[PDB]
Amino acid sequence: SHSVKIYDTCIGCTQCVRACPTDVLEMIPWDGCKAKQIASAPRTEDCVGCKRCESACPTDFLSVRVYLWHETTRSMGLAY
Amino acid sequence: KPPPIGPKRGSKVKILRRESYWFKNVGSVVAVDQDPKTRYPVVVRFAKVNYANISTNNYALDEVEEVAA
Amino acid sequence: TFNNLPSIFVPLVGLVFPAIAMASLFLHIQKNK
Amino acid sequence: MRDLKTYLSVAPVLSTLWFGSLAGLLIEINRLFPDALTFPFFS
Amino acid sequence: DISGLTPCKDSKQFAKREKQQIKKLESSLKLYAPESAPALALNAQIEKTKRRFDNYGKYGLLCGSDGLPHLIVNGDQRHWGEFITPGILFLYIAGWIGWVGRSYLIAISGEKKPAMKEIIIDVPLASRIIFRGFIWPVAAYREFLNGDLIAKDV
Amino acid sequence: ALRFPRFSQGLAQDPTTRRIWFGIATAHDFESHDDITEERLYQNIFASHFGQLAIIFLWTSGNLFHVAWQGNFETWVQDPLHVRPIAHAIWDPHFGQPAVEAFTRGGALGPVNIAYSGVYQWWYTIGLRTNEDLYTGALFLLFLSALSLIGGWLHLQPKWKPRVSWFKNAESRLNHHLSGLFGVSSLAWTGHLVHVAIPASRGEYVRWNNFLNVLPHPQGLGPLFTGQWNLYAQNPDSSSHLFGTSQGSGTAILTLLGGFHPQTQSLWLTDMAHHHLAIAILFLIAGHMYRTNFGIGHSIKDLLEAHIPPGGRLGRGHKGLYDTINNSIHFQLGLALASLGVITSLVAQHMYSLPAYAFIAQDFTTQAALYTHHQYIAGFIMTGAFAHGAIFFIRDYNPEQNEDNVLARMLDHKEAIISHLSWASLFLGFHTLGLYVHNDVMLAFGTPEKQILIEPIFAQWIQSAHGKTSYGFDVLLSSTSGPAFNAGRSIWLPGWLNAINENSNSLFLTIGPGDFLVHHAIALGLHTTTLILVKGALDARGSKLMPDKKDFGYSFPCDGPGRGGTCDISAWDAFYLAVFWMLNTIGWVTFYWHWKHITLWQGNVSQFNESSTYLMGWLRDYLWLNSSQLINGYNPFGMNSLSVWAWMFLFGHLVWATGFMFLISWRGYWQELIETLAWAHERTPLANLIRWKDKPVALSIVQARLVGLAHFSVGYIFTYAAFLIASTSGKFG
Amino acid sequence: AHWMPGEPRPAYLDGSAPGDFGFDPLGLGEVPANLERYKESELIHCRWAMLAVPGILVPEALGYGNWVTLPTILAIEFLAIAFVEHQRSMEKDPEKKKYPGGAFDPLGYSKDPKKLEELKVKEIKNGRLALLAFVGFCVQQSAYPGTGPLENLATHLADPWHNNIGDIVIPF
Amino acid sequence: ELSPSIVISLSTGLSLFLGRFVFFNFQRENVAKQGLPEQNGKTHFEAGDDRAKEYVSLLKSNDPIGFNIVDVLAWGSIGHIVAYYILATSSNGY
Ligand code: CLA
Ligand code: CLA
Ligand code: CLA
Ligand code: CLA
Ligand SMILES: CC1=C(/C=C/C(C)=C/C=C/C(C)=C/C=C/C=C(C)/C=C/C=C(C)/C=C/C2=C(C)CCCC2(C)C)C(C)(C)CCC1
Ligand SMILES: CC1=C(/C=C/C(C)=C/C=C/C(C)=C\C=C\C=C(C)\C=C\C=C(C)\C=C\C2=C(C)CCCC2(C)C)C(C)(C)CCC1
Ligand code: SF4
Ligand code: SF4
Repeated sequence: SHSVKIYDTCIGCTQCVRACPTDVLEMIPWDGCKAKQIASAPRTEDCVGCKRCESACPTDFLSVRVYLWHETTRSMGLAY
Repeated sequence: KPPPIGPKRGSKVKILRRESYWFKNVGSVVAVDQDPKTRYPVVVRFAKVNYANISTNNYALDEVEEVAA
Repeated sequence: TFNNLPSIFVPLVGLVFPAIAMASLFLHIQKNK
Repeated sequence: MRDLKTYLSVAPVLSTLWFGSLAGLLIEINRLFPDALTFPFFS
Repeated sequence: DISGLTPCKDSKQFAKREKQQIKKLESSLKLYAPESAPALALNAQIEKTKRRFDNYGKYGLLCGSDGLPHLIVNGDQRHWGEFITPGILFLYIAGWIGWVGRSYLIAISGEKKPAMKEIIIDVPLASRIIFRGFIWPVAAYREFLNGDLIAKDV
Repeated sequence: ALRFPRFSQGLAQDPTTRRIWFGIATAHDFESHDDITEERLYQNIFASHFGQLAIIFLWTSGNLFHVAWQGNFETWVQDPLHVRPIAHAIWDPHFGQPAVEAFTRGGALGPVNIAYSGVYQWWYTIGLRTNEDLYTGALFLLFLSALSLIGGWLHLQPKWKPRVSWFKNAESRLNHHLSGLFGVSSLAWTGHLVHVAIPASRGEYVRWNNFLNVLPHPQGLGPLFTGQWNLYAQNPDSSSHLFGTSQGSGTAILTLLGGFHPQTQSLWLTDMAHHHLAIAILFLIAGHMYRTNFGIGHSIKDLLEAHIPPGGRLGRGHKGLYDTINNSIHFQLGLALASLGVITSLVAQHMYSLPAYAFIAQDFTTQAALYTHHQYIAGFIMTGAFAHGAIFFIRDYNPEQNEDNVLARMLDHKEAIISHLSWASLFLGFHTLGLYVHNDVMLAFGTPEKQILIEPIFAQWIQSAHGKTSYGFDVLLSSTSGPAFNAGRSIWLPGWLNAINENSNSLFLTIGPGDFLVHHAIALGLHTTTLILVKGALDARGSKLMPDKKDFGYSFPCDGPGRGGTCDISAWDAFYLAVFWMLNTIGWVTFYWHWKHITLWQGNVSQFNESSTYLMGWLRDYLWLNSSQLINGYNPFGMNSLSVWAWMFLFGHLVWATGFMFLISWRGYWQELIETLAWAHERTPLANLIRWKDKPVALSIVQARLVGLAHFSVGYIFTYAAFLIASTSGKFG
Repeated sequence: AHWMPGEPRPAYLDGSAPGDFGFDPLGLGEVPANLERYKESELIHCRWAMLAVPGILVPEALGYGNWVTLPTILAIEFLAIAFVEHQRSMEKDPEKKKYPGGAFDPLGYSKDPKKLEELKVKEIKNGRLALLAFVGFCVQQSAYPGTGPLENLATHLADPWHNNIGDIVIPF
Repeated sequence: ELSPSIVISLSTGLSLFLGRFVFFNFQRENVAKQGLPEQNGKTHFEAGDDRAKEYVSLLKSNDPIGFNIVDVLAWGSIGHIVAYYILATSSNGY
């Protein structure tokens, strides 16, 4: 559904995923920062698009980035 | 090199990154990650916050340029 | 008959052409291949 | 008091002081010099 | 006599506006005694109206067919009291406001937390600057020549 | 793509009901459709243009057919000033007998609708003096619609399928369109006016059976080939001409006597003939400009790469601009809608003043309906021009291929442009609202002599620069000694002067301080709509709040509550709020127009010149007063012909208020409400048997925005149409 | 060697060119190509004005014509002059576009380069003076409609402290 | 009367003389400098448009300068134009 992307400006503060209410994100090891971790987005099918991840990305503009795309029943957040 | 690679701690620096809030604005380098594998070591501290109420951001060495002052 | 043609065409158009159109378009919406 | 003057210098208190003084100025001008459409001095 | 407008000192409908407003204020004047506060205030407003109309007559205002003063902005020397002299009077004050504000923001710019000086207005600083905008048309001109008016990008 | 949207498998893979709306709304966004190319894009556009032409010819054929079948045109030709036009008859079975009795106008045996479109006047001015003429025209336009349809069908087939290298042929296309489509087209229109319309005005009917025999001029083509063109301007209908009969007629076909016909208060048909002829010469000459298969002509690419100013002010100039326009269909569309909106407003501004149709100046509802129509159309077309420029800056703008050029140097100082347009709008709104409010107060204090009344000296100077002696400037045409007056002293200026000085017609109206103030309101509206649109277009690629806006596209709801909040950040939302400000601006324009004109027609120009300088005059003397005969279209005791306009008035009020629902209320309250509704439907017995196929959802934010604007604009338009038509028809002055 | 001694001379004109006094306050001749085109056009304007001014005052001193049909004289003019002007346009050497020489330089004035430079200075000075004189003719005919230039010089020499430009430049 | 057959032939021969002799080198220079109407860096015919194909057959003139039929149409269109301009502006006494 939605296309979440994490760019290489991430500092690995784990706010993107601790804010994400649908388990879309997960921190993985990395070698590009002092924290040695970066966020990944495997479960984009569970992405609703609420952008709580990028409302918590403390960078110049953003490192995590949500692109609104094909909306399915779970990205639209329907219990019916 | 083990000696510093980037600007000095306190060197007021300009941002050449086009997507940042402080583009073509000066800053104040508070730290430079001397690890020669990180992509954006230059920790800058600006005076005025961005839209997310943040005054600091990591920048690269090529995305930064020190002023003549 | 020319005075009677609106009486044939207006009930034809404004009621049947919605029937035909909205029905066929609802079927085109609710379709699967 | 230093803090009372710090509060009197705050933006709304100083704004209402400034605009009360200004409004009294323009009011007394439009009472002493009412109904003014043209500047007749060196006209 | 320009733009097809007769002056108000020799207009008929302007005097008619005068007479009509005076009769309107006199109709509201035959309901009180001529020595009480309402009648005195009405007579004061009446004299105010009459002097108003006579002042608009004597300044050379141009009253159209509707009988109201039509201001001329084109730049006619007779009608610089309409726009150009009060326009300069405006721009002098407006640039005063802007210049004292700009010199204030530049004054607090070298502060540790400048924003608190925009909330808590440093009245001594501004008051020392509040008269510095009296000379704005020359100080701003020099800041433009010296390069201090407009900032540089870096 | 499996479900109804065959052109987007992202909406077909949407179990909700958003797919229906987005398959309607993106149906015509071909460059966003899935799995397509540039060939298919241009070819679908070409077939779509064929369909549009088919619809246009069909709609004109419907107009002609209904005016011929259900109209009174043969009666309108005889006594046009005192016989009412008829658009089409009405068969509404909900009608009551009072409404059947009230809507029977124009000498009809049944209910009818009065043609406030002026098609009667324009058909009568170009010949067409019988119902059979209109029937032949309608049948021929039906043939033309079928022709466009088969053309667009076959040009989609693989055998006749033009390649993108053919659509991009921006020089052959320009030469052909200029020369033929404008020059030859206006030349053929002259060949109608000279052979048909003028003879139909001069008397005799020249039709297909006898148009080869009838000489349009008693000396046929000798004067043209021998250069003695002045023999076509000998007897120019010397001021006693009755339109439609030989009394006081002449023999000329091409004149420059200027001014108006005295009977019709319209332009001379000979002037229109000579006009279309002259501009035909100009367009046929200009269409031989651009380089084609014959070795001569210009390459627009090198015309643009040559117009780079030395000095670097513009920088790289227009370099790389041919490639960024010809490849970009949105740039072509934006420039096209720019020009089209400007000339549409020109059509309005010149049809109200210089009416080119017989007996359209003296009828007063068509002259207002057309102006209002074309100006709202121009405002929409202009908003669309800018919106498509924004869509270009996102989709089709390649910053590397046009680096440092006029377009790139443009996007650099977008902040300067936006700030100075903001200044202009802020200045205008502040000052002019302040003046209107000062005058509102000065009237509210009984002191109208204290009002800020600025005489528009500059527009009055231009008026006196054209022959209006109502101000006494005596400059360049009101001064007899001016060389400009001496040059055209013997060509057009007698007619033009007895037209512009005649205070009954509507060209170069006597303007006053209210005209100044409402012109500045108009400037506020234009500068502000421009601000909104330009700012959206230049921040379409990005800004500081959302620099990667090009990646989200032109139309997207927001970017979330982060970074303070990003509601209505897309360039689509700039277009949105600009449509609001556009409707406001055109409302000011048309309110000004309708009040000035209804006061002129009624006779009391003093009403506007005294009451237009303070807003309570517009609220009282224009809206409250002219809405007297409208809202009484159906009282508790009876109705009249203006019942439909009152019902439409209230209908437009209703949708204009319903738009506030989709605008004020946003998505989340409605999603939760629909969740409750879905619970109730799935747990309500005898309706559990019925289950939806598309999962119901509240409307998307961008969608509901669009829907609110649709209701808002429909209500704006229908309300003002009702009010304008009913006020100018309740009295006709 | 300076139009206003004290002003900094720009970098692109410094005295080397024939007629260089550093008068480019608007910065028109910044780029070199426009500068070259400008000095070409300057020499041509100069030569036309210097052809014009003796064709004004000499008719006025004797003929008194005041320097004031179409479809034949216009055609012969265009035919005679467009040929020469395009043939001038067909040269590409710039110093030969300004100063062709050859079939245009008889009498051997261009035989010595130092006197050639001095005579180029003379041409450009007299030509700027003549351009000013023609603009004076035009504006003196605009202000005074029906008077001649030498007539205006007589008007000045009659009472110069009462008949001068001032009467038109200020309203009073 | 300006002899409408003499002024028109005169102006046409004049335009043709001004074309071939006076400035054809300038016109052909500008043609070769502006070049073909390229799209995306290539000619239309080189981009797939079979219908452009600049007609070398119509341009293959053996006039020693190369005055093709299209330049004859060009200088002669301008000629008849200036001719009828003179004739019309001379017809009326204005
Ligand atoms: C209950 C209210 C009501 C209703 C239902 C109608 C119904 C009608 N009136 Mg109206 N009328 C009413 C009240 C009403 N009237 C009142 C109170 C007055 C004032 C007294 C009038 C005054 C009036 C006049 C003056 C005229 C009518 C006419 C008509 C007829 C139009 C013909 C038609 O089929 O339109 C078809 C529908 C449209 C053209 C609407 C187009 C817009 C739609 C919504 C968009 C379509 C979407 C899409 C493109 C197509 C997809 C298919 C679609 C079916 C879903 C129709 C029978 C006309 C008539 O008799 O001519 C035949 C006419 O001239 N009426
Ligand atoms: C922006 C639009 C606008 C404009 C242009 C005006 C303009 C005016 N209004 Mg209107 N008005 C407006 C909006 C506007 N108003 C609105 C929105 C309202 C509703 C709030 C009103 C309500 C209103 C009322 C009710 C009245 C007016 C009046 C006036 C007049 C005021 C004259 C006056 O007393 O000034 C005189 C000058 C001053 C008060 C300023 C003095 C400045 C000080 C002294 C500093 C300058 C000296 C300084 C030291 C420099 C000197 C030079 C040297 C030292 C360097 C003037 C024509 C009055 C009038 O007479 O109407 C004709 C009046 O009765 N207005
Ligand atoms: C001379 C040859 C010629 C002619 C006549 C046309 C004609 C046309 N082409 Mg073009 N075309 C040509 C050659 C030609 N083409 C060539 C060689 C190419 C090669 C690439 C193309 C490529 C091309 C494309 C790619 C497209 C067209 C399109 C069109 C149509 C434009 C839409 C329309 O009707 O508005 C015509 C508008 C006007 C005539 C006038 C508009 C503006 C005037 C100035 C306004 C003021 C006057 C106003 C009309 C008065 C009204 C008063 C009253 C009567 C109402 C039109 C039929 C489009 C189309 O519809 O596809 C079929 C399209 O998409 N053409
Ligand atoms: C009556 C309604 C109204 C008004 C007044 C405005 C006013 C404005 N709009 Mg528009 N707007 C409106 C409706 C309105 N809008 C609607 C319905 C929409 C659709 C969403 C938009 C969409 C819109 C956009 C998208 C844009 C604007 C812009 C602007 C500004 C234009 C600059 C200008 O003229 O300002 C001059 C100032 C005014 C008109 C304000 C009038 C109030 C007076 C002057 C204040 C002083 C009174 C008093 C002393 C204050 C104290 C009050 C109280 C606390 C005691 C201005 C603030 C543009 C902008 O910001 O450009 C700068 C812009 O980009 N507006
Ligand atoms: C966004 C964008 C876009 C769009 C835009 C637009 C839409 C614009 C518009 C614009 C417009 C809409 C404009 C207009 C203009 C106008 C003008 C510029 C005018 C001018 C005028 C003149 C010059 C005049 C003259 C004259 C007169 C005065 C009268 C008489 C005659 C004469 C001629 C003399 C595009 C796509 C492009 C691109 C991208 C970006
Ligand atoms: C005479 C007149 C007129 C007209 C006028 C005009 C037309 C003008 C223009 C003008 C212009 C065209 C201008 C421009 C400008 C620009 C710029 C660019 C500027 C800038 C400035 C600045 C920057 C400043 C600043 C400041 C100051 C000084 C003040 C305060 C502070 C500040 C800092 C803000 C009329 C007739 C109507 C009326 C009467 C009067
Ligand atoms: S919030 Fe942004 S910076 Fe923090 S861990 Fe997530 S992606 Fe990295
Ligand atoms: S948009 Fe919401 S669901 Fe998607 S990744 Fe961000 S926080 Fe998680």
